[PDB]
Amino acid sequence: IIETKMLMGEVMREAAFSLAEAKFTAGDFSTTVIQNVNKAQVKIRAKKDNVAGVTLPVFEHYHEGTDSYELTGLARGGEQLAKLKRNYAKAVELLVELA
Amino acid sequence: MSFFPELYFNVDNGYLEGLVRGLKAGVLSQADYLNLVQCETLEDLKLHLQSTDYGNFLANEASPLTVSVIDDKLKEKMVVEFRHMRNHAYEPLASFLDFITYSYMIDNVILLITGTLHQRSIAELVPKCHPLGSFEQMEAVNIAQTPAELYNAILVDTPLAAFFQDCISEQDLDEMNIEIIRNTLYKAYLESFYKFCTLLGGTTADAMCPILEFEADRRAFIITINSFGTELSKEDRAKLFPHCGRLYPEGLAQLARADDYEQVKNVADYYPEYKLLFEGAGSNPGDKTLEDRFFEHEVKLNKLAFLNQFHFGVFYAFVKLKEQECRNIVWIAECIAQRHRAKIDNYIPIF
Amino acid sequence: RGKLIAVIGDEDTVTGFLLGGIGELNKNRHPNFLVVEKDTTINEIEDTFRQFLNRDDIGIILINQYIAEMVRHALDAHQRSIPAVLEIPSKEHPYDAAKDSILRRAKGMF
Repeated sequence: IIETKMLMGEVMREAAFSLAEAKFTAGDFSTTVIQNVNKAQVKIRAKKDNVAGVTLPVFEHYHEGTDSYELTGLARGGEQLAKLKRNYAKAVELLVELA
Repeated sequence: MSFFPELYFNVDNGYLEGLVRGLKAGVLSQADYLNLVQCETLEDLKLHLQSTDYGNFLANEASPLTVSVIDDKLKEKMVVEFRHMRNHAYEPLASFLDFITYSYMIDNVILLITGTLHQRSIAELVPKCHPLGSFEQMEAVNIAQTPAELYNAILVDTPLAAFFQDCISEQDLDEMNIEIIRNTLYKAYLESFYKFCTLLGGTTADAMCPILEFEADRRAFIITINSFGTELSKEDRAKLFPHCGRLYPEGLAQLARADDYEQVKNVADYYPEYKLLFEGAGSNPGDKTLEDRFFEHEVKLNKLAFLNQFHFGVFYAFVKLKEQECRNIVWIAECIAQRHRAKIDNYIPIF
Repeated sequence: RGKLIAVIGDEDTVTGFLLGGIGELNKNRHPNFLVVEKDTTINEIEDTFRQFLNRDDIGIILINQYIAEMVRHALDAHQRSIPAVLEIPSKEHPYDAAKDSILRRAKGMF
C-alpha cells in the first residue's frame, strides 16, 4: 500500500496537469458537467477473501455500459477531454485497488 | 459606401477608432513574453506584470495567489473595458456590439436552461453567468420550475427570440439535448450575422467575410471530427453544418458521409492553405495539434484585419485577440503552479 | 453495480472525477458530492460528512489534504472499516506522507 500510494501521488500530479491543459484549450466548461450529472457508469462491489481463517473485504470495479458526457463540447473540441476521461478511469482503477 | 467610404464612417466613429487602437497599443510583445517566462513564482509574475498596463491592479487584493483571482480579474478588466467602449456607440456599431453580447448570451441561455429540468432557482445560477452576457433584464427570475413560462421569458426579453421563433419548439426543448440545440442556435446566429454584414457592404464586408467564412469552416471540421466517436446519425451531422462555408455548394455532404479520418483528410486536402494546416498537424506525442493550428490561423487573420482601418472589423478583432491574451496569461500562471517546464513555449505568440 | 464513489473536494478534482464517470442522484435527489470553495462553512461540511457516513451506498470517500486537516478530529474519531477513507493531493497542497489516519493506525512502521 505504501508503494501504491507513492505511485498514486505522481499519477495525480500529471493527471491534474493534463486537466489544466484541457481547461486551457476548452475554456470554462466545469459548470456544465457539474449541472449535467444524471447517472454513473463506474460502480463497485464487495467480495470476500479469507486467508488463514480470517476474512477481509475486497473491492472490484464494474464498467456499466453507459455515458452522459460522451459528446460534451462537440463543436469546439473534445479530444483532450477524452484523454482526461481515460486518465481518470485508470486513476479510478488504481484508487479502488488501493482502497 | 459603394466604393466611397470615409464619407460617414470617420465622421461618426473617429473617436471610437482611436480608443480601439489605443487599447490595441497596450497589447503585449514578445519581449514581455521573454520577461514573464522567467518568473518561477506568482509573486514574480505580478511583479513583472507591474511593468505592463496591468500594473498596480494586482496589488491591494488577494493575499494568497491562485489561478482563479487572475482569471476573473482579467475577465473583469475585459468586461469593464468593453462596456466603456460600447456604451458611447452609434447605431451601426450598436448592431455589432449587440452581436458581441449575443455571441455569449447564447452560452448564458445554455446555462439558464436545464434549471427547470433539475428544479433550480435563478439567483444561484446568476453568479455563474458570463459577465458580457449579463443582460441586466427583469422577469428573468421566479421561473417556478416551469418550462412554458421559460419559453415566454426568453421570448419576451431576449432578441434571440428571433431564432427561437422558428428553430426551436417546446418539444425540442424538453426532448432534444442541449448540445445540438446550442449548435443550431450558433449556426443560425452566425448566418444572421453574415446576412447583416452583407447588408452593410463596402470595405467592412471585405474585412469581415474571411473571418466568418473560416469560422464556419472550422466549426464544420470540428463537428465532423468529433462526430466519429458518438452514435449520432449522419443526417444530424448534415443539419449541424452551417450554410455559409465554402464547402456548402459541395463537399460538406462529402464530409458528412465520410466516416473515416483519412477520408476527412482527403476532402480537406482540396484547398491549399487547408492542406498546409492539416499536413502541419502531425498529431503525434511531441508536436502541437489541429486546434492549435486553427488558433494561429484565427490570430493571423485578425492581424490582417487590424492592418485595415476604415472598417468595424477593428471593433471585433482586438476582442478575440485580447481573449487569447488573457488565456495566455492564465496559461503562464498555470505553468508556474505546476512547475512543468517542457511546455512553457507552448503559447501563441500574438505580438 | 450499485455502489458509487463519493468525492468532496475543490472544483478541479470533482470536475475530473465526474468526468471519470462517478455521480448519481438518488430517488430523493441528493448528490453524492459537495463542492468546496472559500465561502464553505465548517458546520455544513462536517454535517454533510456525517450524512455521507450514515449513507449505505458509498463505500469509498476521497478527501484532499486541507479539507481532511480542517475536519481531522472527525476522521480520527472514525474507527470503522467498510466506509473506507483515502487521501488525495491538491494543486497548492503537495501531498506529505506524515499526515494520514491509516498511518496512525500503524504508527511507527515507517
